[PDB]
Amino acid sequence: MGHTMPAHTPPAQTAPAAQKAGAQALPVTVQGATVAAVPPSIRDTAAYMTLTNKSDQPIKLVGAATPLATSPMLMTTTHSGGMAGMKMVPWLTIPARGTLTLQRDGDHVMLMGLKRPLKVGETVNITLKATDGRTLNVAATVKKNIEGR
Ligand SMILES: [Cu+]
Repeated sequence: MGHTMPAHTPPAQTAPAAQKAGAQALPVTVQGATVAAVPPSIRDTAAYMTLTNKSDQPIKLVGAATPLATSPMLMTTTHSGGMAGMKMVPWLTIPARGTLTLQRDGDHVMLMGLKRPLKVGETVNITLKATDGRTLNVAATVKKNIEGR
């Protein structure tokens, strides 16, 4: 039509790269979970991962169910993650900007009470459950990673 494309006009950027840009929303855990094959600290263990928020909404993740650990307990001791308490919290709400790093003693999930023997290099499914109404299946890679450190 003049400049009615097609096309957009658009592209001085600003269709971007859309595609996807405009975002829609990216469900705020574009992460490949890893779980530590038995630490030198009894069967109990944790996930080693990072929640990567790309939506900026107050999401509340409160599940980490898996044929791995019996007692999946949420924990939070990083002053930018959930909280400052390495304790069995409710869960961790990510008040937008959930760019927190789940590490053994710096906010995490304690996948406590290991059921069955694990191989460093295996992979077991995890089903997370945010009470925003998510029930998301993810592949969790079973390897200790920088442990006995
Ligand atoms: Cu912990």
